[PDB]
Amino acid sequence: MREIVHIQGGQCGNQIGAKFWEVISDEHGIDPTGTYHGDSDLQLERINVYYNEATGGRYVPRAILMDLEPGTMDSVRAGPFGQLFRPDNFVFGQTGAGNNWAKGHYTEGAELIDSVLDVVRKEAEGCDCLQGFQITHSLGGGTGSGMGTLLISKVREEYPDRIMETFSVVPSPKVSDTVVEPYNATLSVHQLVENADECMVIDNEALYDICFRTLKLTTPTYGDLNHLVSAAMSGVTCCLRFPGQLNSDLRKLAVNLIPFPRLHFFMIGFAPLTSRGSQQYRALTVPELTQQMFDAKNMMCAADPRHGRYLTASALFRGRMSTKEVDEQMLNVQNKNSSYFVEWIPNNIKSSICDIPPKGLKMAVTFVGNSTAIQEMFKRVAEQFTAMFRRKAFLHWYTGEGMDEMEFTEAESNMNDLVSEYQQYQDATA
Amino acid sequence: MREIVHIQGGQCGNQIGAKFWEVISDEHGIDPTGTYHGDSDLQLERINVYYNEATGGRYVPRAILMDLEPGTMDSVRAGPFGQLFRPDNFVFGQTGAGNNWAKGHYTEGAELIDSVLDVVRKEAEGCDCLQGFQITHSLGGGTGSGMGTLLISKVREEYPDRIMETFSVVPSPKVSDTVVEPYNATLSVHQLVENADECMVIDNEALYDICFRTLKLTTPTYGDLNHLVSAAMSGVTCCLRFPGQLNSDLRKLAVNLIPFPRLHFFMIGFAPLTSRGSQQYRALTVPELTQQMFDAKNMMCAADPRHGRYLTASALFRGRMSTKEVDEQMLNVQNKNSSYFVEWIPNNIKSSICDIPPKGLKMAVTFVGNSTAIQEMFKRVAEQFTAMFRRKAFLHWYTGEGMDEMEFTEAESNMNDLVSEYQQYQDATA
Amino acid sequence: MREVISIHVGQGGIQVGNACWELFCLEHGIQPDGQMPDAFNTFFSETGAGKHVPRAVFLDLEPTVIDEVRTGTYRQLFHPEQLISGKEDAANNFARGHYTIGKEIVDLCLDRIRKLADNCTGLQGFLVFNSVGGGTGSGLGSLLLERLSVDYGKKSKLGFTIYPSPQVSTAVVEPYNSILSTHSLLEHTDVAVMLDNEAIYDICRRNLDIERPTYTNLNRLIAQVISSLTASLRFDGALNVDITEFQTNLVPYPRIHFMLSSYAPIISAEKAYHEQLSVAEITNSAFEPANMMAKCDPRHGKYMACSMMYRGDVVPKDVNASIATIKTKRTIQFVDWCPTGFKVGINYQPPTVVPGGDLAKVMRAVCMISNSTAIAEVFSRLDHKFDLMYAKRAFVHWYVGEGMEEGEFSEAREDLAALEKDYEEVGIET
Amino acid sequence: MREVISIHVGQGGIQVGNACWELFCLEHGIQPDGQMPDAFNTFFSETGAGKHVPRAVFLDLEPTVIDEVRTGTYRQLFHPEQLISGKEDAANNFARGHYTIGKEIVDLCLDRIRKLADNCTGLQGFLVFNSVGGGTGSGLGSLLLERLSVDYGKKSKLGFTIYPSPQVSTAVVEPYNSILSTHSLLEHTDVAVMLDNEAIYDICRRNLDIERPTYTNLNRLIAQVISSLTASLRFDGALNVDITEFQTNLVPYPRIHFMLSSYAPIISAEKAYHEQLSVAEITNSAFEPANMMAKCDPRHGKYMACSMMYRGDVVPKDVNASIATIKTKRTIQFVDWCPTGFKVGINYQPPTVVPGGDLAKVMRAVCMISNSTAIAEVFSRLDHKFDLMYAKRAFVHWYVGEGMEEGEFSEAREDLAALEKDYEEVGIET
Ligand SMILES: Nc1nc2c(ncn2[C@@H]2O[C@H](COP(=O)(O)OP(=O)(O)OP(=O)(O)O)[C@@H](O)[C@H]2O)c(=O)[nH]1
Ligand SMILES: Nc1nc2c(ncn2[C@@H]2O[C@H](COP(=O)(O)OP(=O)(O)OP(=O)(O)O)[C@@H](O)[C@H]2O)c(=O)[nH]1
Ligand SMILES: Nc1nc2c(ncn2[C@@H]2O[C@H](COP(=O)(O)OP(=O)(O)O)[C@@H](O)[C@H]2O)c(=O)[nH]1
Ligand SMILES: Nc1nc2c(ncn2[C@@H]2O[C@H](COP(=O)(O)OP(=O)(O)O)[C@@H](O)[C@H]2O)c(=O)[nH]1
Ligand SMILES: [Mg+2]
Ligand SMILES: [Mg+2]
Repeated sequence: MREIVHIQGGQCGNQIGAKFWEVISDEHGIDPTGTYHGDSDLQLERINVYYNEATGGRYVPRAILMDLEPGTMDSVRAGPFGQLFRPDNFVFGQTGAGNNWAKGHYTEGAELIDSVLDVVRKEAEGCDCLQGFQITHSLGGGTGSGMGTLLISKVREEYPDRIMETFSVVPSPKVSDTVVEPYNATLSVHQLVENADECMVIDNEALYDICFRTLKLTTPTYGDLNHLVSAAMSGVTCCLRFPGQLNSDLRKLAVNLIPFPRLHFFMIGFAPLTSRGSQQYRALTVPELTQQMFDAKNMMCAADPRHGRYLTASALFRGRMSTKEVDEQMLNVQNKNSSYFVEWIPNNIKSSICDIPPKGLKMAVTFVGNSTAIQEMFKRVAEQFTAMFRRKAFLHWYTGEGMDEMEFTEAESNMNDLVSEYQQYQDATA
Repeated sequence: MREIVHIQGGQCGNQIGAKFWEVISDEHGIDPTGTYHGDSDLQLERINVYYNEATGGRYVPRAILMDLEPGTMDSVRAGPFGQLFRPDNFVFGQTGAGNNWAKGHYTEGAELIDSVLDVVRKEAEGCDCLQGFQITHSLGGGTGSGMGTLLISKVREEYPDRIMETFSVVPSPKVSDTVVEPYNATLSVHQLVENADECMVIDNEALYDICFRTLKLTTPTYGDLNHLVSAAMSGVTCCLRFPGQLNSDLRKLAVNLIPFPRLHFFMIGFAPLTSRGSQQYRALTVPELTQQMFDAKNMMCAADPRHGRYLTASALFRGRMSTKEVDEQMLNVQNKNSSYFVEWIPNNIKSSICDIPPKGLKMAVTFVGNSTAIQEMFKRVAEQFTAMFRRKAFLHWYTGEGMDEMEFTEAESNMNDLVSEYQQYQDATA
Repeated sequence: MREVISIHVGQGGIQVGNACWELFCLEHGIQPDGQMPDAFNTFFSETGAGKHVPRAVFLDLEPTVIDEVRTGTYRQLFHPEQLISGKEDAANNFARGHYTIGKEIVDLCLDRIRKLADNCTGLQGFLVFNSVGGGTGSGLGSLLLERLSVDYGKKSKLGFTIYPSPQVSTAVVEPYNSILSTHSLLEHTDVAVMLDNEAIYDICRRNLDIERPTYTNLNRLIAQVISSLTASLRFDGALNVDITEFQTNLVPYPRIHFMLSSYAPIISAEKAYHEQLSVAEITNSAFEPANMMAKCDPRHGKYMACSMMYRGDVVPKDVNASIATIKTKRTIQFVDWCPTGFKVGINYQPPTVVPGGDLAKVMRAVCMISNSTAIAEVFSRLDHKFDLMYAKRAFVHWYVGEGMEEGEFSEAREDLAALEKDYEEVGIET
Repeated sequence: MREVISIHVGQGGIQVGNACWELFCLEHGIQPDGQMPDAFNTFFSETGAGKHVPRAVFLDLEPTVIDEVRTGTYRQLFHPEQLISGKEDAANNFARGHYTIGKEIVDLCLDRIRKLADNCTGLQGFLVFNSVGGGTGSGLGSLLLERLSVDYGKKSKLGFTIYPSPQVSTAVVEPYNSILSTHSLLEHTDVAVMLDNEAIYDICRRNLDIERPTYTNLNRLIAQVISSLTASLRFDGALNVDITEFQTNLVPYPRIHFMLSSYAPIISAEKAYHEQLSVAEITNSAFEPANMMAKCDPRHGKYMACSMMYRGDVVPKDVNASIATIKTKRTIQFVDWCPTGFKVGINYQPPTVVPGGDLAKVMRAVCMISNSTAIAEVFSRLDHKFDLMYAKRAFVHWYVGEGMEEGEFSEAREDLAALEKDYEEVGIET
């Protein structure tokens, strides 16, 4: 019951999913052949959340994979746990977008999306009670940031009451791999605010910083960043698949973390994270988890959370632990940092406990906090956008496929209005 | 009891039968040597429907094969399961028709048909209780469309109370292999409406479209089209050979699907159909079967069923399933599509359940719907006929064998009258 | 039980008969001695033990070519007394071979034809080969056709005549006998195929890259066309075509039966394998005006009907997908009163290669027989050439003194005028 | 399902095509005979059984080079009839190869291009190679580009032109046809890469330590650059880049698409292994002005956008840590309206070594494609060279007498003046 379907688009989203599904399968004891080989009874009670049942007793994820080029899905199939995905759900084009948002949203993405919407509708109509959808995509690419966001609007138009999740990677100015990143980032943020019920920003720069400083491993690769993102993704829905002292589905988090409908851009972090050589030194206790949870360097975004004030915060503890300690520590982390918490909403931290810890760990915490410090990312994105747009650089590529500069002006104005009205509440006082 | 005999004519009909009998033999576990090697008891209880018994314990089909040239039957004998056919039933001429309807219906087909009628009479007089006849032939050829249709009238004149089936392939204008197709199509449709109790149109264009889009196989061949047609053919009489919750012979379908005696031209479709790579993704459920069953692209004809309104519909479910789900789904498919169902006849969908599924499949559905959208095929056939006839092109070939233009005029007028009076009920309101 | 008899008269006829009879013997595995070291029955007959005898007869009044045949490697193959030979040549005089010396030889040929026909049981029809621009060829062909049309009646006869080139000519008097022979075979032959030498010279030069061709290279291509036409009678195929199934598909009216052929692909082994030879590209090459086997421009006239044969591993869906592309093109337009004009045949046996020849071995080939309105140009230019010399009555004394009447020249002119008027009358839209 | 077609015209084009086609065959394991003793599909095509055929066509009017190709070890590889050859050379006259002898050859080349394109299903784009300072090369390249731009339209074409050196020159008239060809490809080619010989001579002398280089050593480096550019289409990588993803990242405006390349490391086996070849040092060497592949100074102008490809075991974090260092340096400054200008690609396959060549085997390499404002100097110096001789109308009679008009020289001068003004207008800060 109350299950969700997985939809991913683009190369970055496909690579994120290729590790997210591996993590989920390892958590539920599903072999790469789809056969259950788990140890505990609880591993099968709520498997309908992510997995479907077919004849022969094997399980198949309800994931939908889409891209405008076939290479990435032809590569993910040969990887581990690549056989679980149903071949029918693979939809792809023969041309690609070339990191051009217009091509992936107006000319090419519009004709292809009917086939993927057909299978999306097939998956949603069938399921017992829908909880919602979760979306993984990147804002630094053309086909992803175009087709995914248009699909968001199409899904929202047909299921207005369901919940919608988006895990979005925004292009940081530090590690830049594409010159046309500001254009399709700014165009995508315009559409994303209007339809997504929840959005979670993730930055490659913050992932590299975490890998270099906390884990202290010499050579980070995309596999480590994907693993961290996958652990963070799994931590959110853990209590929906396992029993606990205070169950809290996604809708309950939506109620408690979004004060106003347009303020739904969160930054997350996962604890504990320790190096291989120091994993024996540390002792896992609730104070040790909560001190690392609120650490500024532990956030999955380069945004500095002590440059603003938290509107609200959430924590999803895992493992068996006493609730009194959790509540007193949450109170203590809020009394010692009163300057960084907005004062006109008292008791702005939500907590939840799940009795099933991750495989290999005795305690774990997932942190989701809505803070005013996120304005800095939109500020720098808009700064680069307006630095590049004033000369109409690279504009002809977009304008040759039916798009105009008016949609750029409206997007810039709406993004600046969002930036302004997000900080409006930072200076608000009672 | 209540068995039927098989009669096929022409090259296309012979190739259809060469796969239909293979499918039937594989279903009943009969080896190509005529020896039973089946597993289940039910495989032998009603084998008298299609197979006769001879000394030595082997089984022989009661099929009659006729053509005006010996090549096709000399070729089908060397194929698999070709030895089952009794050599006595092979009747052929030494000249052929050359795709000329007049030669295959007036000059050559008239003299030969006595021998084939002798064996037809031998087969029908002997059998326990006759149910009827089923005919496979093509309307795009001369000898087939002539001799088969004249044989229809001869059989109807002697057995007016029995039921008669015809599976007719009409020449589509998209994939045209013969230039004189409109003439012998129009001449044949004139005679076919007067005598056939049921007619089922099949188009090569729709078969290619299905093979390319649903199965997604690279290189279709006549073997795949024949296999699809054979599965559809077998699905109709399944409950007459196996037990079920609601048995429904051919006469019961005749009662419930033909409102007026001249409206007996149906288009069919088979479900499920899935690609090799996606056969593991899909889960076989009644909603999944019924959503594909009413799909427009799944019809075995290029006629678009949402261009008209269904007069009535029928479904023959296979496998063990709950009847409540079937009835509620049939109601749901009729409430959500009220615009495409005629309103002066309520509850115009017939359902039947057979507990024996096809070999290798757990559930299957055969769909037979009488719709007003079939007018488009006769419209285009008559359009080509009147485009070619106004100049008297290729007319001398037909007029040199005792035929005249008056029979062409009467055929055109009767066909146009059929087209008009078939759509007369589309605009009828209560 | 299907047979065909080929008639070879004149030097060109015998030299193309030799070319086709190496190819048939090679294709059926028969050694030049006639001994094999059930498909042969179409062209050959079994003698009871050992050798096979061709169903062919060679005619000529001039003994040199027959004597060359009776001493080559094929001396043991042909029956000794079916190579009818005369003593005195007609010497390019039509009146000689129709009134003076051909009459005394025609009786032996008719006796041989009867002796060959009584052996066949399923005689499909006759084939005849004759170069038109010669005395004995045209005259004896006319006389034989006139005798056969009354001895047998409705049996089909096919004529592979070689008309003179527009400007290239070997004789100086060939228009006279060409016009007279066209008069004779206009009302006496069911099919006539155009074969002038200049177009085939251009084909060899452009594709085969031979700068010094001889007659053998031309005759090998003609033999390949004949083999492609008659393959469907002696090999298994998915879509068969018989000889009698032509006047119902390519001949709109009894007078109009002159059509021009084309073949594809034509390529040498040195550069054949570098390209894939898909069905689409070969069917495009076959319709190219420069690849017509007769020097006529199809862009100057409408099409009436196209009958085109495939052989090899071609799949019908690929054929349909290519017929659609041709219907799409704006440079090829069909006549108004013909909506569909294509007859398609598919065979499985790939074309056979002759050792030491020009063509390479390929798996796919296409041969088209197309009837078009543009053929009237050759008649007009031959008529213009005839009128120039008939104005002054030049070379007429060589014909009046051989028993022909003075008025016989005028009525051939009137029949050509009638044919040209008929071709104009048919091609106008309604 | 991704393909690309490479066009080689002129002596320099054919001699660099040979250089790239040893490298591709070596990199995919294909023997020179074409036989292997799924990544090949980008450059090759499967013939069904055995050999592979390159997707390349060789053009030249002068037969010596093609005859040398058709007798070397690679005689069996290329299809025999895609090595189009002429009889008479253009002899460094541009008007000859654009108006006199190139027109009669261009039709065969276009037919070959169509025959190769119909085979591909996912055609990414075209590659073309031509030395600019020659008659046939520049003229036929211009004519082919002009025909392709209208036959296909939006398909991407890439041009690897070799402009003359600042002072070193082999001809005396090459500025004229260089300017005319720049005129022709300015409005017809999507990407143009600079390749003058003097810079590569200096690279060989300084790094490879060869004091007597020949053309083969230059062509091997160019082939390595091509392989590095196209590696991402046929090998798995953590950060892929497609050809269509260029005009969205390197081309700010439709007129500005001339950029200059560089490669690193370039080192011999005698001293390669003594140093560690870290990613930081190779990415520093790639940006050194002395390692530009075209003799232009980047210190004299701003950068617009840098697209730079890695291959081997490079980790993204090390790439980011090196992009930061380059942004730090004060000697490299980017244009004001471009905050981020780097597009990064990472591939896993290390560069392959050719036996008997100059370069050694290394695990890391970097190839950069950089668009900079400093490129205007080559245009200015070519313009100055052109004006000196055009003042006195020298050598003009060799062009006017080959069908070209007198005024055609002036408008190329005006377009170069427009381009130089545009480059100055873009580089000024706001
Ligand atoms: N295609 C082709 N045409 C030929 C060949 N030999 C002769 N011809 C044509 O035949 C025409 C003349 O007729 P021939 O066949 O040579 O001689 P004939 O038909 O026996 O008539 P006579 O001159 O009386 O012997 C010439 O114009 C040639 O174009 C040949 O081998 N191949
Ligand atoms: N990099 C490089 N450049 C070459 C090579 N061969 C010739 N060139 C350049 O090409 C220029 C002249 O054009 P070519 O390619 O030699 O001759 P072409 O393009 O065939 O033109 P034609 O003279 O009419 O035959 C010279 O200035 C050379 O700099 C080569 O092998 N490598
Ligand atoms: N975490 C992670 N990020 C990736 C990976 N591959 C690419 N990216 C990021 O995705 C961005 C490029 O997105 P792109 O591939 O063009 O998206 P697309 O246009 O939808 O295919 C880069 O800035 C990378 O930082 C990966 O395997 N893991
Ligand atoms: N499904 C199927 N159709 C066929 C096959 N062979 C021929 N046809 C169809 O039959 C038509 C020609 O019919 P024809 O052979 O002339 O019938 P006949 O005159 O009775 O021999 C063509 O348009 C084909 O589409 C086959 O093996 N399977
Ligand atoms: Mg002769
Ligand atoms: Mg040259």
